[PDB]
Amino acid sequence: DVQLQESGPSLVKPSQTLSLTCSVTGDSITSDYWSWIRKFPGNRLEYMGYVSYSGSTYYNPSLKSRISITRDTSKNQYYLDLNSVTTEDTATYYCANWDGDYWGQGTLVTVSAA
Amino acid sequence: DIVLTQSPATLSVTPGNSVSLSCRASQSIGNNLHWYQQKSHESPRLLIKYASQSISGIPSRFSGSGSGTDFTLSINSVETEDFGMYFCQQSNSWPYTFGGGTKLEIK
Amino acid sequence: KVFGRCELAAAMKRHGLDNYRGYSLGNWVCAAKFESNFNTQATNRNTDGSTDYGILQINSRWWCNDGRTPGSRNLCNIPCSALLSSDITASVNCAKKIVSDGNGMNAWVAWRNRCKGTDVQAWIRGCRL
Repeated sequence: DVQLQESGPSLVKPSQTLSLTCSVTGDSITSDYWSWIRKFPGNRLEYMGYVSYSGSTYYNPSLKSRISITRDTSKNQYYLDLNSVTTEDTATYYCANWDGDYWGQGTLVTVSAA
Repeated sequence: DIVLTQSPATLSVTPGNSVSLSCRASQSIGNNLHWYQQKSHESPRLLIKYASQSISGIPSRFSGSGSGTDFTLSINSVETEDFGMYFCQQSNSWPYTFGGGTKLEIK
Repeated sequence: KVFGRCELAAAMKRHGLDNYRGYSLGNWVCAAKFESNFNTQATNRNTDGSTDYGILQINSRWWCNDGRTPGSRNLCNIPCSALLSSDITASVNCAKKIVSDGNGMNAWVAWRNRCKGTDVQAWIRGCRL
């Protein structure tokens, strides 16, 4: 069966680049479409983007082109890079397949000078 | 973008009663609407796909209906494990969007 | 089942394909017409060992699993045999995943050669939807 797991830093500073990794177990990443979703502090969910089987990518325009999603077929992982974060990027990030059946557990990232 | 508006924002209810959540789209999205549940400290769970297609592994008390712009998620005799947040999501057009959420709370 | 043109257009409309990801309804009808002649049971064995199934001729190398195809990737996580039904539900579900790739409707070769660039709304004209 398939398991997804987010990892990376929980604390980042304003203007840096936030990188997250989504590790997939149980099947290859070449067998689906993969996404990133984030939930803001008042229960607001935002679909960030997804990478499809051809390598094409779709990103939400609310992110103004600061996002990049990439995948590593030999490691069975895929990634989120979010440049120049601000305090508005403080949220819970999740990776999930496109169909929405597999989700990772979620990782809280806080953006703060500190 | 397609805006999705969910009502009520909050719904208090006694276990064993039945409820209906509403989700309205600013534009016609056919049947391209999915419903998720989100419990405390848990990732979202897909309940219904494409407005009324039921998914394997989820209680039968959940059913969805609607098309175009008006969609409903119904829960026949709510149970205590049903309390949490419910969100709808459209996949008709890019960027995918979510409605603001209904909170389902014990009365 | 062999759908009529209008019959198929109203069903595909009910299944949410009118304006799905920027594609007007006639694209889907024209595609079904040249991919399978509106036949839900159509099958076509490819030289590479894959088979194309159903009304939208969905391929077994990438999309569904018929258990006989070498690098099968099963992207729609569905057995091929579910696409050979008179109910179009599963075909439309997988088709929506297929078109959500950056290649869009270009995955269907008959659509590419007979429909793209043509007045595709003609396929739904003269029909009660």
